[PDB]
Amino acid sequence: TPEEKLLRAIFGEKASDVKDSSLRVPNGVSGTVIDVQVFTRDGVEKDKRA
Amino acid sequence: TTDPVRMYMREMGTVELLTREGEIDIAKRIEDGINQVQCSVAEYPEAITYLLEQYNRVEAEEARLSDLITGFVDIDPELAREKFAELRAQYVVTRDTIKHATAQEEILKLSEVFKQFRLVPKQFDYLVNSMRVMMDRVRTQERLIMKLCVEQCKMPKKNFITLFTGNETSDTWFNAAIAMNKPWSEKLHDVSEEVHRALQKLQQIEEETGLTIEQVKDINRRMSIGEAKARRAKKEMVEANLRLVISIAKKYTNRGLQFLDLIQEGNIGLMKAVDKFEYRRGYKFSTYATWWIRQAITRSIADQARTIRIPVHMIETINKLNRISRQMLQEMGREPTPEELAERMLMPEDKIRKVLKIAKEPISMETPIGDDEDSHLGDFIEDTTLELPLDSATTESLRAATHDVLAGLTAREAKVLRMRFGIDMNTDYTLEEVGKQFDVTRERIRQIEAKALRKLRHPSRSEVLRSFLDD
DNA sequence: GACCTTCCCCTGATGGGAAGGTTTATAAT
DNA sequence: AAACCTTCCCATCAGGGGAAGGTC
Repeated sequence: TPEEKLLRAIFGEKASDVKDSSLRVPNGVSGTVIDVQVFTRDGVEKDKRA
Repeated sequence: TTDPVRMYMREMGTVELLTREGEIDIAKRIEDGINQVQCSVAEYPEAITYLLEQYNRVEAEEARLSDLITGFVDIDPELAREKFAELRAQYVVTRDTIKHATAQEEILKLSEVFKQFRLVPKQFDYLVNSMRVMMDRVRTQERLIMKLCVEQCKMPKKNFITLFTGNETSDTWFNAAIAMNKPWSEKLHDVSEEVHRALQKLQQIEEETGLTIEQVKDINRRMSIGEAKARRAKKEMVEANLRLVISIAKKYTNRGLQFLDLIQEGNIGLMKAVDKFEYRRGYKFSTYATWWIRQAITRSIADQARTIRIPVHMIETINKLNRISRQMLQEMGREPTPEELAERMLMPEDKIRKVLKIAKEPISMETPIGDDEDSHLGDFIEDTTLELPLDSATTESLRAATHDVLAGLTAREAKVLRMRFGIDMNTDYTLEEVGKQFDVTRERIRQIEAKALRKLRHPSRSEVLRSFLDD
């Protein structure tokens, strides 16, 4: 909306073209990570942690 | 029973089958009817004038040679040059000799060379429609000239047919009924303009179709009989071999398509295979009809199966990929590798993954979710369109914050900001757009904007707005 | 200073390609 | 399912022109 465009012009805060997915812990329970697995599709090169 | 599949499954047990006799017996009837309708065109000068225009344009790069003729009853490209001047042996012997006594027994030999050129059905149907339009044109004038005298002047129909039957060309019949002194005679001078000029579109046809108004009726009079014969034969043909369509259609059970849909889409191909079949070749009809039936079922499936329609080609390719993966289960032991079918197929490698990625089917929203409860898939479906109210409140708050802040600046900067941005206004404006009605243009506004955005960049006047940014 | 060679933007061509359409002949109920 | 073929829509390539740059 134009009101937001005025903000983007005032404080120079450009908007990202990306949304957010972010697997975040379910609210109500708090624990410790004990296992992390990574399954990458064939072909697509693996990342660092992979 | 009730189901409408029973009405059909026992609607074919009436017309007995036809083998070895039926086929060749009624195919001759089909051809004997089309022969009656074919010679109806043999005497139609408009057909000659229309054939010349579409003939000379073939040598001028518009229409293909094999696109206007299926052959001659008389694949040889040399059989053409020998039948384009030998048929004119009667062309100019009856046309310019009307100057019409001996031009009555020399019309058959001119039309005989017109039944040795099999035209493609595409133009043949245009010819049939040409005779139909000519009949309707001629007839419009009769249904005009009739109701202008009977329904208006109150004359007996018989006194109309008696004076009209035989002439149908000139006005020698109309102006002759004026001396009858009958009660309708005194009412013939008023309609002397809707009947006299009516022949301008009727009599003129004679000089176009080179034939009397009455002969134009004779031709179609017999042509209708011929086409009726053809219809009455082909319906019986398809009724007889109907069971074959079901025999073929029962090979597609779970094809995303009901049974009757398949048998019907196959009956369509049955009709198509009938219309383009010649009993002369000897080859039985069961061999030929099967091709069109089975194809009109397969392609139909490819068109009505998926809720998301897919071009035919893709269906073929996907089914081939499935086949290769099938015939290799026993080879690899379990199943082939992803990049294996890339070589076994003619297509390249990377297209496999996309072709398989789009091959998904939609799941009915009514598919019961786990726990087997009445809960369905359509109950867990969210709505990611409506923005949550927690943001709508922020919008209604920023509106007021920006309003107060902008009302804190100068008047010029205020309107300039509400202009360059679509603030409380329909459709923001560009640079010279603002300068158009602000009396100084092209850089005035470029300075005003920066000055105002800087007077707001400064704190003590941005805290309110600055809080709205959180990153 | 012209003359020749050079550097960029519209017309319209026209190569490539996805999407469709028409036939297919042993018989086949 | 394969085989040959027409229409349309693509996102791109020789070719033209309006000037443009640089020198015997």
